Amino acid sequence: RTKRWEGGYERTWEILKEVRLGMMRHLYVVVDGSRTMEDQDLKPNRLTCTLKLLEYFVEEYFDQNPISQIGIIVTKSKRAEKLTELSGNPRKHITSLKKAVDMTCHGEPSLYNSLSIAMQTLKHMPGHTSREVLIIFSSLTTCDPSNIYDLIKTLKAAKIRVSVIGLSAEVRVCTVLARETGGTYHVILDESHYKELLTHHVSPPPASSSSECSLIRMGFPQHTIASLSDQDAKPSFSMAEPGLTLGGYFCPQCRAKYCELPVECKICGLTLVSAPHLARSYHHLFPLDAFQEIPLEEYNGERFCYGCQGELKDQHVYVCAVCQNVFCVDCDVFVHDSLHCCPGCIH
Amino acid sequence: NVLKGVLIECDPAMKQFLLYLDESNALGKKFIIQDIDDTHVFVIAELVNVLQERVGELMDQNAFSLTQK
Amino acid sequence: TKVDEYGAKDYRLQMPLKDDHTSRPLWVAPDGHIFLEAFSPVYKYAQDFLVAIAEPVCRPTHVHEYKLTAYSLYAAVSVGLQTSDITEYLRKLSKTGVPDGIMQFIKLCTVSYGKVKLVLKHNRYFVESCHPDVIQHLLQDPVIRECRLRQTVSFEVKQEMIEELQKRCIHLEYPLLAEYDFRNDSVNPDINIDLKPTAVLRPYQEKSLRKMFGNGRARSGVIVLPCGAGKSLVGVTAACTVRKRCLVLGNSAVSVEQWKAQFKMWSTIDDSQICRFTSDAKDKPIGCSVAISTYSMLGHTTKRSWEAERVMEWLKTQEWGLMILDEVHTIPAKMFRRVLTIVQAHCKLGLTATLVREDDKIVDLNFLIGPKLYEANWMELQNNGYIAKVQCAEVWCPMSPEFYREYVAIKTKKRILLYTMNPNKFRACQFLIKFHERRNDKIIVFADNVFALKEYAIRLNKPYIYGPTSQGERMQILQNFKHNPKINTIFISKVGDTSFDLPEANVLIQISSHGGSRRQEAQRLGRVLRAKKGMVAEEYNAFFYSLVSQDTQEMAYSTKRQRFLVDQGYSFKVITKLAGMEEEDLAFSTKEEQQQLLQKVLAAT
Ligand SMILES: [Zn+2]
Ligand SMILES: [Zn+2]
Ligand SMILES: [Zn+2]
Repeated sequence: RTKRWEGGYERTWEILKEVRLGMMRHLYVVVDGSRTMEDQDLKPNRLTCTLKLLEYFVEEYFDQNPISQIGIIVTKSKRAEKLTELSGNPRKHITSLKKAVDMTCHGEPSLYNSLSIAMQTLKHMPGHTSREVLIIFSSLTTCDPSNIYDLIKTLKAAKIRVSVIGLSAEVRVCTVLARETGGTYHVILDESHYKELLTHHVSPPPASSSSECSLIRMGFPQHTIASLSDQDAKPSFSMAEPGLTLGGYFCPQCRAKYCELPVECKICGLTLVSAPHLARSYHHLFPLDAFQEIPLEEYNGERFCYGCQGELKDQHVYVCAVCQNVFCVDCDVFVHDSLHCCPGCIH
Repeated sequence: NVLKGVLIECDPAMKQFLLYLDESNALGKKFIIQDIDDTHVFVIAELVNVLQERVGELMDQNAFSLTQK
Repeated sequence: TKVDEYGAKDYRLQMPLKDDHTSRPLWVAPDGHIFLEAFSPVYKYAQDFLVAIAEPVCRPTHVHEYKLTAYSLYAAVSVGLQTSDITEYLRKLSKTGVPDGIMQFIKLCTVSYGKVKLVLKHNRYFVESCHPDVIQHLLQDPVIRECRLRQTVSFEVKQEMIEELQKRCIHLEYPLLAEYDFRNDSVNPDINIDLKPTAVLRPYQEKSLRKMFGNGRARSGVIVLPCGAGKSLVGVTAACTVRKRCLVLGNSAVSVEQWKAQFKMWSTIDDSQICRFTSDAKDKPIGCSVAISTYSMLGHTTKRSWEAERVMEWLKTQEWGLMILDEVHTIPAKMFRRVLTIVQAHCKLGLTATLVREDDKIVDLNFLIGPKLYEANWMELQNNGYIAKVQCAEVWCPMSPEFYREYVAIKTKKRILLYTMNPNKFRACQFLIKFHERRNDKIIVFADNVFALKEYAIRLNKPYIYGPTSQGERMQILQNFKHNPKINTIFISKVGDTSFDLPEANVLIQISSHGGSRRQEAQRLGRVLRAKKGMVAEEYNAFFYSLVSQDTQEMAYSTKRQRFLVDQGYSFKVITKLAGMEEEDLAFSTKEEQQQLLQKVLAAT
C-alpha cells in the first residue's frame, strides 16, 4: 500500500482553461422553543428569522382582519406556555416577540401539550368565530404524553382549524394532523417560501362544507372627547398604570372609556368596532376579477399606461374585463395586491 | 519682575527632556526661564526651533527607520 | 534602471497591459517581485502556482506579494515544471505579460537543473552529471580538484569539503540535485514504522508533504509550519513515508522528549525501537534504528565522553535515509552547521515555526538543507480555524518623568532595565492581569531581564520561571498553573520562548524582550496559537500584548520586532491607555513608591 503522494503534485492550476370565507377568526401561533431554533438553518439565526417575520405576519394578520384576534404559544422542554392570550393588539404580541428573542431556546417541544393548551382555550370560544392554530414546527422530534390521534379527533370535533408549517422537516404527525383536520402542512423551501406561506395564511380560511355560519351581536361605539381644552371633561383612566383619558370610546353596557378599538368588552364579552374596520374586510367579499393579459403591444394606441400614465417599457400588459382599460403589470399587480379594485370600473 | 519668551506645554516626559537639555547644556544655554509646572515651562523664543528639532531628533532616536524596509 | 519623477520604479517601457487585464489578477515586475489579487476569482489557482514558483514576501488580506528566486525556481523544476510550463501559465495569469528580463532569468534558472546531481553510496559521496563534458568545465577551478578526493559520469568528493563545494555550486550556477530514491534503495535497510490511523492529516500538512514528495524520491528542503500546525506530525509522517533509518535532532532535551512522545503517539513504532542519544539519558542507541538527539551533543566541539563516542562513531558510520532538523533557524550557527558534515544522510528535511534570524545566515539554509518546501499562510489557518485568532496589541506605556530623566541621562546598557521597569508599564501589566484573571483567562507573562522579572513577580506575588529554576520546581509550577484554579498566570524568562512545551494560554503579556528580533517574538506568540477546548475563530478569544515604554528604544525594538508578524498579516493594535486603570487599585500610586523602586533600580550599579 503506497501513499497518496507517490502520484505527484496536485497541479490545481492546470484545471483553468482559456368561495365562502370565514370573516371572524381566532388564531393561536405555535412556535418551537427547542434546541433546533438556535440553528442557523437559513441565512440568519432561525429564531431571529422566524420571530422577525412573525412580527410582520402578526401586524398583517390584524391589517387584513381587524375583527380577528391572535394568540401566541411558546413550547419548549416538554412544556407549552401561552406567550400572549388572544387579543386585538399587535403591539402587545410584537412586544412579547421582541422580548422572546432572548428566550432560553432550550429543550424539546410538545405538540400534544401545545395543541391541548390551545384547545383548552379555544374550546370556550363561540361557534361563529373561526378557531384556528398556526404551528411553526422546527425540531421534527416532539415529546408527547398521550396518543396525538385522540387529540386530532378532538380537534376535528372542536372544529379547530390546524395548519402546520415545517422548517426543514416533512413529519408524519404534522401531515396527518393537517390533512385530517382539513388544514394544510407546508415546508419551508427557502426564505421566499416562508414569506409566501405566512403571507398566504393571512388570507381568511375558505369555508369547508362542514362549516356553518352564524350571526354575532356587535357594538359600534363613538369616540368622545372633552368639549374644549379640558373643559366639560370627564376624568377617567383607560381600561387597557393606565393614564388619564381626555377622550375615548365607550360601551353602552360597560360605560368604561377605551383608548383603542377594535377590542372585546372587558365586561360584557362583546366586540366593539368602528365601521371602517368591517369595510377593510369587504375586499374578501368583492374579489377582483383578473384582467386579461395582452403582453404584446397588440396595436394598442395607448402608449401611456392608463393607471400610471407611463409608456409601457416591456412586453407585459393587461386589460380589464369590464371597463376595458389598459394597465401595466405594475399597475395590475398593485391593483390586485393593494387597491383590490379596477380604477376604470369605479366610473 | 516680568520675562519675555515662549511657553511650551507637553507631557512631563518631554518636560524632563527639556529640563535635561539645558541642565546638560546640550544647547549650551539655560533656555528655560522658570519651572512653571510638571507639563509647562517658559522658554526663550529664539531657541524654540532647535528645541523642536531636538525633540524631532529624539523621536528618530527612539523610532524605527522604516525607509522602505 | 528607470525611475519616474517620484521614487517609484516604473515599467511602461518594460511591459504592456493586456486586453483582459481586469480578469487577470497578477502583475510581474522586472525586478522579480510579484503581486496577486487575493480577492480575484482565480486566486486559488494563482496562490498555489505562486507558492510553487515564487517566494512569498507579504500575504495581507487583499493583495499578496511574492518574489522570484533561484531557489524558488529550482523548487518549481523540482516538481517537474518546465520553463515553458511556468512561462505559459505565468503569462496567462499575468495581466501585464512577462518581462523578457524575467523570462531570460527563468530560462537560466530552469536550464541550470538536472545537469548535476549529488549522491552518496557506501559512505562515499559522488557528484554525477548526465552530460560528460560539463564536468571538464565545472572542474576548471582547483577548489573542486582539492575538494575532489585523492553518460552519468561521476567522481567522489571529500566529505568535509561538501559544504564548501555545495555553496560554490550555487554561485557557480550548477545546483546539485538531492532527490533520494528511498523506494529503489536496498543498500540502506527499511525500518518497520508506519503512521497509525489515529493520526489526522490536515490539507496544508498534506500539501507540504506532497510538495516534498513530488515523486517516489524525497526532496530535501525546509518546511515552515507553526508549532500549533503540528510540524511534529509532518516530520513523523515523513519518516513513515521514507521507511528508512532516520535521525531526528532537536534544539533541546525537552524537544527530544516531545519527539519521542510524538513518534509513539503517531507511529506504530515501539518505545524500544526509539532511542534518545543524550548525555542526560541513555537508551542504548546502537540497539535500535530510530535515533533522537541534539545539535549540542553531535555538534559538540570539545572532548566527547567515552560512552557517547561509541554511539557517535556508530552514528557516523551508519547512513541515515532521512535527517529531520527541528527549529532549523539555529542550524546556520557555526557549530550546528557542522552536524551536517558529521552525519551522513541521504535526504535532510528541516522544520521550523520561525524561519527568521537577525544574522544574514538564514539564506544558507537553501544550500545547507534546501529550498522552502512549504510555508503555511497563517491567516488562512486562522480562517480555517487550525490556528487561534489572536488579537495582538501594543500597549504604549508612558514612561514616568523621573525615569525618563535618568533614562535620557544614562546612555549605557542600564537604560534597558529602566525602560523595562517603570510604574506605568508595571501598573498596565498588573491591571491587564487582574482584568484577565477576574475574566478567568490563562495568562503568560514574558520577560528577558531577570531583575525586572523578579521584582515584578514578587510585587505581584506570582510565581516566576527562569534558567536556574530546577526542572522539578519548573514543572511543578506548570502543573499548578494548568490545574489549580486559584493560579492563572506564570512569569517566564527566555526559557519559555527559546524551546519549551508550555501549556496553552488565552492571554500573553510581554513586558520585556531581547530586542527588535523577530524570531523570539514569533516564538512567544506561538505559545498562544494553540486551539482551545471550545473556542471558535471568530471569537477573538486569544490575546497577545506587548508592553512598550513610549519615547524609548523599546519603541524602536518593538516596531522592528513586529516586522515578521505584520508581514504575515497580524494587526498590532496600538493601545494608548486602558479605561479603568485610573480607578483600579494598583501599585506605585504615589511618587514615594516610584522613588523607592527607582532608587533600587539605580542601586543595580
Ligand atoms: Zn360592554
Ligand atoms: Zn401602469
Ligand atoms: Zn379591470
